[PDB]
Amino acid sequence: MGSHSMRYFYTSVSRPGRGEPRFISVGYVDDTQFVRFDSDAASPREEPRAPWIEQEGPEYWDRNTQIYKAQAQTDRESLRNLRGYYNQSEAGSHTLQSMYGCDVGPDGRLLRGHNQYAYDGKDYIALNEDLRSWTAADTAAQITQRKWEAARVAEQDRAYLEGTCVEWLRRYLENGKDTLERADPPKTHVTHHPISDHEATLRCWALGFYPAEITLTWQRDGEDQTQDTELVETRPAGDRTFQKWAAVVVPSGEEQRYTCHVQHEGLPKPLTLRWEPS
Amino acid sequence: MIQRTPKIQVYSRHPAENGKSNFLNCYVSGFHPSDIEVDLLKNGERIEKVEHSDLSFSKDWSFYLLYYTEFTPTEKDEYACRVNHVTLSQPKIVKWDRDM
Amino acid sequence: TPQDLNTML
Repeated sequence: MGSHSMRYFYTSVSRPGRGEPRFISVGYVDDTQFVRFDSDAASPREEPRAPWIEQEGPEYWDRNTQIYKAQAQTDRESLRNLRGYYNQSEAGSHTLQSMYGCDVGPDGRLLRGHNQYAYDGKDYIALNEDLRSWTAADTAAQITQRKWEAARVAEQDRAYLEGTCVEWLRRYLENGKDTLERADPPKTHVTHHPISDHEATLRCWALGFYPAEITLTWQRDGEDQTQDTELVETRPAGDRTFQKWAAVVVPSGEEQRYTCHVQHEGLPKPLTLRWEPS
Repeated sequence: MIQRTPKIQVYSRHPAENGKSNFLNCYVSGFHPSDIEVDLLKNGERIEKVEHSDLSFSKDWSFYLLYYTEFTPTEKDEYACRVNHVTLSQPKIVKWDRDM
Repeated sequence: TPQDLNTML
């Protein structure tokens, strides 16, 4: 692709009897978090979470903090409205999540924008790819849709995604270029773990890679072993990089028929590995 | 309401070498709702100094968090993470297996 | 930078 993304992820959660709903936001460029805000912080403020954003001046942090405080209030009204749209009790805890942002290509041009919401973990409403129209999941979301149509909300959302979001993403990519534009390839190896006299596990490891997107596959005699491969979810190491493994159970003596194939944007060419007994 | 139970992985930042300082990670993902309690354990006792990442979520709306602490592994010391969530009828303990 | 002036659902 050469492409990049910026995303904001908001979570509001009600907690009847335990105060007003908590609002959390995090911002990402690609797989790198760069800001947070938490309404339960002793002094809620947007805070930097990557080195390259620390250079933004006080006006940045002050503006953004005001935006999140207003957003938290709007989300509290949204949660009240949603409880009513679903005929729900005031006794229960409910969750509103929102995700929005933009994708750009290597030249900085908009590829697409996103602006969508979920209620209790279920898709609720989304801005369509055209940035003009909405898709509502159910008759409750159709209320929101009618209100947002009447107010021409999508126009403001389009303007943000095509203007602000792309312009600030481009700035972040320039300021963070040494890390955000650097792919770190996986360090790979294969381990062997006897299970019984007649079978063993071959585990293909990928360590230390960024971004998180990777493909690890095993082949037997050149045929992909999809149903027989155990994959773990890609996981963060805590130093910006990610880890993953894929395993297969193989008959004793047949190890050399199996190859692990690794694809990652940090690799000029995909890797083929095998178990190397010493 | 539809809930999702956490997936749990316990692992180190760096390949483990006995007596070398590292970080122990407990990655909890795929869960909904977002309230979750995670302890890291050394020989069954709660480690005090544990940090965690800021709450985020995946494309499918499910939440994920990384809990982590510095540790120096040894041959004998046992590490684990213990997770509680509304989907669990008792806390789930996942032991650290340096091979996983 | 986040979006300003969002509307309630």
